[PDB]
Amino acid sequence: NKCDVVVVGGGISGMAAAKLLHDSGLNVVVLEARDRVGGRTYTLRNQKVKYVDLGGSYVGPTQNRILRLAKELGLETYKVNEVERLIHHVKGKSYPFRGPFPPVWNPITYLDHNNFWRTMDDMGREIPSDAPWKAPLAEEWDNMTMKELLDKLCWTESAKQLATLFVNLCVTAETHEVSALWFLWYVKQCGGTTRIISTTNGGQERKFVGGSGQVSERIMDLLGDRVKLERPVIYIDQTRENVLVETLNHEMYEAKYVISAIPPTLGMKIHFNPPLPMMRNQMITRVPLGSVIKCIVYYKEPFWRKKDYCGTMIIDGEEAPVAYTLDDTKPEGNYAAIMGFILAHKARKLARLTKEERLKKLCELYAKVLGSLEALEPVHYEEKNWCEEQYSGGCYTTYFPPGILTQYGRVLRQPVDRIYFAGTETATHWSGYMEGAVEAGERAAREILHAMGKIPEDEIWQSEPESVDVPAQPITTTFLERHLPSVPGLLRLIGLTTI
Amino acid sequence: NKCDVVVVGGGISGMAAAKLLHDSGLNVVVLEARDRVGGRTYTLRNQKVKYVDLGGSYVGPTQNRILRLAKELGLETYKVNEVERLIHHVKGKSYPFRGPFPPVWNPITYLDHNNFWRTMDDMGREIPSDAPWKAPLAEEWDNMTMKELLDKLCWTESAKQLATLFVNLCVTAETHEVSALWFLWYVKQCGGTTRIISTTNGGQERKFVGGSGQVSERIMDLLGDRVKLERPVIYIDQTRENVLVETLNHEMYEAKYVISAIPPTLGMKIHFNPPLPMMRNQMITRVPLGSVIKCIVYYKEPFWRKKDYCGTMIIDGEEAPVAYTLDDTKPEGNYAAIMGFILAHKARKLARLTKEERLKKLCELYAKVLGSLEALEPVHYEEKNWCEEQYSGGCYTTYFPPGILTQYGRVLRQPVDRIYFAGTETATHWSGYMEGAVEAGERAAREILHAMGKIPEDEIWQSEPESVDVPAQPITTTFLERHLPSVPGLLRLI
Ligand SMILES: *[C]C1=C([C])[C]=C2C(=[C]1)N([C][C]([O])[C]([O])[C]([O])[C]OP([O])(=O)OP([O])(=O)O[C][C]1O[C](N3[C]=NC4=C3N=[C]N=C4[N])[C]([O])[C]1[O])C1=NC(=O)[N]C(=O)C1=N2[C]/[C]=[C]/N1[C][C][C](/[C]=[C]/C2=[C][C]=C(C(F)(F)F)[C]=[C]2)[C][C]1
Ligand SMILES: *[C]C1=C([C])[C]=C2C(=[C]1)N([C][C]([O])[C]([O])[C]([O])[C]OP([O])(=O)OP([O])(=O)O[C][C]1O[C](N3[C]=NC4=C3N=[C]N=C4[N])[C]([O])[C]1[O])C1=NC(=O)[N]C(=O)C1=N2[C]/[C]=[C]/N1[C][C][C](/[C]=[C]/C2=[C][C]=C(C(F)(F)F)[C]=[C]2)[C][C]1
Repeated sequence: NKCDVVVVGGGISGMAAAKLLHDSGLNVVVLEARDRVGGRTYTLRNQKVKYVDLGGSYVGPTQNRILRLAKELGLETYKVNEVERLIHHVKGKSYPFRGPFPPVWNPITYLDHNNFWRTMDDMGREIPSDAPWKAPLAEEWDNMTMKELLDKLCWTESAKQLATLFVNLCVTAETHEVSALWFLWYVKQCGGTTRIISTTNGGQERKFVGGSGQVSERIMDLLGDRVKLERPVIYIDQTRENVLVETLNHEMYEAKYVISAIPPTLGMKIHFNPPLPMMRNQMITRVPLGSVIKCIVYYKEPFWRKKDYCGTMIIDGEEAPVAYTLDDTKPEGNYAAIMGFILAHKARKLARLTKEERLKKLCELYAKVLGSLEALEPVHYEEKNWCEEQYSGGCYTTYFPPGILTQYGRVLRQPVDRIYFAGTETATHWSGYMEGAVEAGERAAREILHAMGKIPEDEIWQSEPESVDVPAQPITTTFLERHLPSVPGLLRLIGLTTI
Repeated sequence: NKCDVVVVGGGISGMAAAKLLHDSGLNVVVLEARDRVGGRTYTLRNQKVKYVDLGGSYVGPTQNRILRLAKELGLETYKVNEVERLIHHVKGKSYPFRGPFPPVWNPITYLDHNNFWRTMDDMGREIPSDAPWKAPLAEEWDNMTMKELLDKLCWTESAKQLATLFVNLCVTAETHEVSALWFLWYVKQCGGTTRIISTTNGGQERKFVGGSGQVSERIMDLLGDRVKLERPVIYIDQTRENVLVETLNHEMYEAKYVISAIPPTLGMKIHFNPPLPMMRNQMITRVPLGSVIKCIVYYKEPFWRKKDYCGTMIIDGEEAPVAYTLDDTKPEGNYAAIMGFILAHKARKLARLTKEERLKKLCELYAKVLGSLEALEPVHYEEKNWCEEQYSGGCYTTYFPPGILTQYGRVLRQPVDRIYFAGTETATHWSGYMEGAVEAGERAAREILHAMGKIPEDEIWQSEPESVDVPAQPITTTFLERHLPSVPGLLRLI
């Protein structure tokens, strides 16, 4: 079975790579482990839900590559409901609000909160998107956990608790599990704190009509029989003139080049000849994925809207199974639903329960948070625990524990002879997202076009025109946000005055 | 290819498991990925060295299982040279000493050092060897790195730098990479700080005559054609009556049970049907091995002994490629040599050099520390970088980053249907060592004997009589060591 390029993995990244190469007139094969394409995207269809995303779902302004690819495939977006009030639930009580950040009134707490978000972005600006290990304090920042950074930075428990939730929710891991440098990089390369946490004008603004799984499905339709399902790759041999790729089901593929479009650690499932170089050999043992269960509770009507709640709940407490929800009602206003994430250690703990037991705990939580008995009357439930997936390893993405990004980060997308590396983890803008998957797949594909002498080197990395359908409002700060003192800043001001 | 038990991996753990099952009358097969047995042990033979251990080498008192297995296979030990003085090289000067711990003279630094070692053992006494996640403060300790703990505990740079060397040397990882709970467990389950760092009466007392690779080689000799070399396992299927195990070279093996005797993370190289349970699926992505280059420089004579130095060097600071050495001279006094470890980030950095460039750096360091121009005239050099091994992942062993041991530790030896788990990482005494490899292999084998109805549950875990050849002496402390205050302790008194 001979071709120009074998693509290992049929997620968005591998499918985007294969489509680009196909369009450029090369012969490509996609080898996919599962009986389906889409990977960490999966759209379930049945009569009770019509369609529902159980994996990656949201897209927003500045994610121009996924929007362009989706639009070319004939897909459309709609806006996630944020008409009514958001809810912050903390210490057993709900506080409705507007705007992206839960507000605080206590003046000291206000300064601490303001300084926390500001400092995340300040540190971010020191970190190159394409080379985080080149930050001036890369080593110092990489040698501490996010827990350690929050302990230093947050002078109030209020700010520390919200910051903790921010980390758990954005990277499906505990603050003590992840590198501070890596987390700060991750946020900055999404455009900063406001962009990453926002619905309106941020990452959660929109979803695809009919589900995100259609992106991979529609590319498979374009590629025809070039996509091979239930072909897990077990062996890559680069000792001869052409690369040999072998699958579990006893097939051999021969190619000039290979794109690895799988999560970095899942490279461990492949035996390499010759052995990988030392730094990659070790890197792929050091980069786990996070832990999450995505849960959707269906209701007769979006009853929360009648109480002037949009369906967004930011829920702080150890007893709460879910820390974040969004309205998942269809744009037509039917199949009323609340989507919630069970995160990090809670995914581990609550996976021990039955599906029926998890549904009951979510409804009881939502009833309390929304002050609504109607939340106790679900009509349907769907969920997906991504921790159990052999060919994902977790969700949403790969996290770096302390010390790893500075020692091993440079080899993430370094070619190994005729193997090139795609997958969202290798992106420099919205790495961890569907957007980053498209950036990495197309970049890897063009690395091979360059190696073949079909394009000049300056065309490997390509800028993306802004979407005309999803324009990006700039991120702005106020004078007060920029110049109000931190808590230690204020204490320094007090000590000075009184002298 | 039908048998009773397939053992995946022909390291010491897999070989110990296979031998026990074979001796009890079961039909075993060992599937080994490499063209050799031994795994993280490897003995090279050539005329220049006679033999040299390039992997695991040292054994000592309280490691009774590896000593008993080796004795049964016809091996003998000899004592690592510790007759003359040890050296601590501090801020560019050598300070000779005797006894296991580098001493200190400044009274404040003395209290801080004393408190650091004492506190490691105090904390270890609250950590169960067989269940570190059941420590009273398991979450608190697991959620900190060793770097954070040392930052709290060490009031002097002196103590912090020696404690950092201790971590780097013992677990081939940086203090910021590893869980405090995991590291404290690791030390405790080797018998404490004195036992783990000591040559005389500790882990480094002895080596095997002819090399540690003989343990795995001589078990392979017993088992004959039951050991299959260059058979990397790619696929395990437990859907049917018997377990099916497939190798990369297209062979299929059928058995009633399987022993996985490979480092935990290397489970990722196997495709499982049905999929592994969630907790193991994620665990095996969270447990890396450390980074080390083991380096042996040969000389015409053990010239250091003439200056009343034994060859042990403890070398502080960033600039030194090697933080620790031992005399590697043969018991007969010939093939004179110094063994050194290049640790953690330095293994990563110095791997970019040539073999000749590393030799030069080592020789110049040793000349400075030993105070002898003779160190600049090596006659031979051997090294091994364990970071490059596909079927090890690193050395010496698996380390646990912050948060992982409490969340996933319970799954390490939990059977998955008819797969049982061996490997040194699953031991409860000298886990990470050749001793733990034997303990785990034999325990996993006896779990299968019990599942088969051949032994009672109370015989799965078996005690080991003390070696007559390598008896252990008690670890002792002084009244002052036990009762002198810490630095903050002394400050509260003031
Ligand atoms: C899973 C998931 C989930 C659940 C979710 C999500 C996700 C996920 N995400 C991500 C995505 O999905 C990703 O990135 C992608 O998809 C990726 O792609 P790629 O790279 O392509 O990869 P994959 O898919 O994996 O593919 C691969 C493939 O391959 C294969 N294999 C393997 N192995 C093998 C193979 N083959 C062959 N052979 C071999 N050996 C497989 O099978 C596959 O197929 C996402 N994304 C996006 O975009 N979106 C979304 O949505 C998502 N998701 C999520 C998210 C979430 N979040 C967001 C953010 C938010 C926040 C908010 C806030 C915060 C804070 C606050 C305060 F309060 F504090 F302020 C507020 C708010 C949250 C949520
Ligand atoms: C590598 C190494 C080195 C370099 C070294 C060492 C070691 C290592 N070690 C460890 C040992 O070796 C181990 O543990 C063992 O060996 C293990 O075993 P096992 O478990 O059995 O495992 P392995 O071997 O890995 O095997 C496995 C097998 O499998 C196979 N595979 C895979 N995959 C697969 C397979 N097959 C089939 N299929 C598939 N898929 C493979 O291939 C294999 O074969 C050790 N150990 C002992 O015991 N000893 C020794 O010596 C050792 N080594 C080291 C050591 C070091 N050290 C010690 C300690 C000391 C310290 C001292 C001090 C401190 C401190 C101080 C102050 F100053 F601070 F005070 C002083 C002093 C040093 C170091």
